[PDB]
Amino acid sequence: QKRREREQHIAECMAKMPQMIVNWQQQQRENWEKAQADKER
Amino acid sequence: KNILVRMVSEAGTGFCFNTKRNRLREKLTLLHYDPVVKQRVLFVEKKKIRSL
Amino acid sequence: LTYFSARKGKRKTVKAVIDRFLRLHCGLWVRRKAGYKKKLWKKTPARKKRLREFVFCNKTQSKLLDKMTTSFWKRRNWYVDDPYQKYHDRTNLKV
Amino acid sequence: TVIVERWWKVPLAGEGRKPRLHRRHRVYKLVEDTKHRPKENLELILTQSVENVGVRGDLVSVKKSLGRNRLLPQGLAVYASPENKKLFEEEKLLR
Amino acid sequence: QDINDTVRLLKEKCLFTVQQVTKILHSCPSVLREDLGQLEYKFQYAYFRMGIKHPDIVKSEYLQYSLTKIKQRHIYLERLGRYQTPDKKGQTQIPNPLLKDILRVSEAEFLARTACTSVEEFQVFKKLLAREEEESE
Amino acid sequence: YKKKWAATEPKFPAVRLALQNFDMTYSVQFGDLWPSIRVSLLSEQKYGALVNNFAAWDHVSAKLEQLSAKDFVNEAISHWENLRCFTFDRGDISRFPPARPGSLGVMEYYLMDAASLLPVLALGLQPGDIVLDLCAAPGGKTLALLQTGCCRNLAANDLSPSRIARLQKILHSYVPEEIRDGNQVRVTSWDGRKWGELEGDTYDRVLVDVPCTTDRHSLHEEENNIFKRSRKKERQILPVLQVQLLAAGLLATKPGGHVVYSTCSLSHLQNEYVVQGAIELLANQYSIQVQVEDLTHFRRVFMDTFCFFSSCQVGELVIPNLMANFGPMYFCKMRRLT
RNA sequence: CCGAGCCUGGUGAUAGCUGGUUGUCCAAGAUGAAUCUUAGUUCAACUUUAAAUUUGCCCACAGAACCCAAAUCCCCUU
RNA sequence: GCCUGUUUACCAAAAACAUCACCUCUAGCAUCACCAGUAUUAGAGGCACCGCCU
RNA sequence: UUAAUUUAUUAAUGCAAACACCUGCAUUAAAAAUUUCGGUUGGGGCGACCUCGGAGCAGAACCCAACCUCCGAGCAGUACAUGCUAAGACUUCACCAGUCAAAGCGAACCUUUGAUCCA
Ligand SMILES: [Mg+2]
Ligand SMILES: [Mg+2]
Ligand SMILES: [Mg+2]
Ligand SMILES: [Mg+2]
Ligand SMILES: [Mg+2]
Ligand SMILES: [Mg+2]
Ligand SMILES: [Mg+2]
Ligand SMILES: [Mg+2]
Ligand SMILES: [Mg+2]
Ligand SMILES: [Mg+2]
Repeated sequence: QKRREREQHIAECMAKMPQMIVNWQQQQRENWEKAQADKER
Repeated sequence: KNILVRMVSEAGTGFCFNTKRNRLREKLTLLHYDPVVKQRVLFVEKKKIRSL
Repeated sequence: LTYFSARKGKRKTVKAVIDRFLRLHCGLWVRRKAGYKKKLWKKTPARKKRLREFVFCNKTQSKLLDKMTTSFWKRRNWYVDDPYQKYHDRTNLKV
Repeated sequence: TVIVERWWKVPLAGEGRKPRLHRRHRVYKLVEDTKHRPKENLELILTQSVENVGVRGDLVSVKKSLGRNRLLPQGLAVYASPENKKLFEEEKLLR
Repeated sequence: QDINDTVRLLKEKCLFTVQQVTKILHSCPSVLREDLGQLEYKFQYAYFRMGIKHPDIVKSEYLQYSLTKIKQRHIYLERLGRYQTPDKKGQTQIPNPLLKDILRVSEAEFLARTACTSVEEFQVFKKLLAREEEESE
Repeated sequence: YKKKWAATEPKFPAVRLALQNFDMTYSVQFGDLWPSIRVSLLSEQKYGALVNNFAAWDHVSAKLEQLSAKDFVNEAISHWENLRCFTFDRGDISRFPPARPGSLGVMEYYLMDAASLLPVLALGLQPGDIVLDLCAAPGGKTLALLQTGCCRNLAANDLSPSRIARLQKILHSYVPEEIRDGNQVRVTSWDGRKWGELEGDTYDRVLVDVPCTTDRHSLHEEENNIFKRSRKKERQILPVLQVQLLAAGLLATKPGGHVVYSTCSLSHLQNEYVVQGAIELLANQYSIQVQVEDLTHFRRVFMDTFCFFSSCQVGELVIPNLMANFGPMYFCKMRRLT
């Protein structure tokens, strides 16, 4: 039971993982874009 | 100074690894290789382990 | 150590040795490296790998440990699935 | 009552032999003092009418102080032994 | 018990004579209301840090005043250099101002004659000292 | 060795020793202002906030103004004739929130003694002027000089590798890669006394913040207190080192160039005798004339934010006050006429 | 024979300190680290004995750094 | 150093200790000391006969 | 004694326990009890030092002292394979500890301080 609970939780998190990775990278890039916009003023 | 913090896998695994981040800096989210999953995944800072 | 116990007259074992060292029957002593669990965050990966290893002892260190333990700890133990069963004996050793 | 416990475990003595105690076995820690336990009640069977408790032959839980200082010494109550319960049961059914 | 322990603090842990204790309880019974520990701190502040002796403490009713006011004025004087803790010999380079001049008087005369500073400076010092006490706790 | 002695000295802590030295000297120096200076020194210190020109300067200024701090620097250049340091009003004791990394990745502001910014504003950094910091490597004035323009070249020197590493830390924290990597920033760990020989008549604007008694920190911190009884010899030789460093700065500055001698001490010995002895030594041993430039206008301009001791003939002394616990800071502007 | 009596016992107290340690004869045998440690000890080096088998020392040529001397190390032969 | 006294039996007899006098502190009380007492009392400490000025 | 560790014992209180006396448990004192006095240097002082590292002494493999002559450090920046494994080696004259590393697997395409026990 514990093994399958771990397996299913891991499967769900892995299903979400690529989307979360893309979102985090996009947030970092947009923060950098905001920094450049601030530099432009 | 810097603080040692426990980055916990966001992949649901019990996997955690310790990194060093400045105290004044924001909480850390970092891509790291999860051995159990065998794939790079996000890790989020959970709690401060110590101050160094 | 106690060479002659007050109740049996026997030689005693230094249990601090038993808590730290593994004796391979052939006469070798295995140990962990000191600090292998200490402040790993500031140790390089190579240093951590060196510290995580099981290491043999000197001849004089082995002699000291042999003196500090009794013959019970120096016997053949046929444990079920001993990870050190293969290491308990030496092979192809010239002198 | 003060209840104590050895800090140091006493080695087993055997079957017919008596444990051999040493200086360290005279060191105790107080595990409990019974006098600080919450008060429990005494079961009594009344023999005479008494205010705010009962009349006669009814099992009553009274504070041990009252039961031992007023009821029992004066004969107003009797211990709730099986014999007393039986006797008062015959008394009740004979009415 | 409260009265007894207050008197016992005044006698044993503060070394006030019986007559001095009666004088204290007669001039300012608020000491009884004031909790232990705080009273001991006040007395030791007078004794060690301020260098006052029991006769002068009783004469000036130092125990009557509040600890916050006492600190606010004494620390101001000390940092200003107008007050110096008596040395081991009990002597000082300059005679210290009298406790009547320190605590009994109002803020105006206190800053005009003993400190010779400005009211605004005193307010700033009071706020700073309050912050210091908060941080110390 | 003789173990037993008839009498031993009281064994004062270094803080009390510094207090006794200050009481016996500054009392005479300042007369009736000494009690005020003393209480200010012993009380908390008023920290100014210097925004990082290499960050969201407008946003940080807005946040500080919301915190009710005002840029004393802004409304000073107008009368005196990029630097922006926000300080609370006279009497206010409000602290500044601890600095945090900014959106650009650099610390938004530096919490530093507002008094340790007047020498920078008095050196008169003109655009396209080569700048030297002979020994000033606590950060502070150095970072202030850095946050002045993107069209200027600056060198910072200090014998102490620890202080140089501290400068490097603050540089990585505040100065971006663009400026830090560029030649605009050149850091070194050499001896300033020989800087006259190392470079001569090279720099246009020099800042000589000689090692000083740092009176406030001396009273605050027991560790490495300059007034510890054993280190009396070093304390006594401090004037010689200060004179030598100022002479080296005056030698390195170009003819007609400008230097600012700076100190964090109230001592007239370290304040005016240093400059006069440096002038004498550098006009005799080297036959180079230096003129002390007046900063009375500067005093009036910054009177609102700082209290200045007027009796000092040469240089300007920001004395700490309870209303503005910003001092101490002695600074003298010297133009090399030859 | 009192800065804490005397006697007995624990007690053969403990002593990294001093002193002592008794037949004959032969042989081999001499100047670092840590340590509340430098009046001591443990490890090393040296030393002794016994055993295994196979190179050991000496050693020319070649070889061993830029910055800014005497020599040394290494080893074919012998 | 007030005094007569005491002291290191066995290297010190003293200016040291005590001492009347004085001061300070503590105590409102009985059946084994204090005491078969009770604030002009009792216990403790300091100081030094005494007397004159500040 | 404002050295460390205790409050067993008394005295106070407080809380329970028995309905003045007494038991248990706490706190604060008094009284005491037990125990310790690091090392190297410094005759006319009012301390300095103790670990690690760089340079000279010590010129050319290694190694070499000092109350010797000078200097520096108790980390930061970086990234988050800065992972895992593993031949063979070096080694601060012991040990402890400390270094380097092919091949291989896996991602990708880094430049100093401290043991054990105990938590
Ligand atoms: Mg006798
Ligand atoms: Mg013996
Ligand atoms: Mg021979
Ligand atoms: Mg030790
Ligand atoms: Mg010894
Ligand atoms: Mg006499
Ligand atoms: Mg005699
Ligand atoms: Mg006699
Ligand atoms: Mg005689
Ligand atoms: Mg080695």
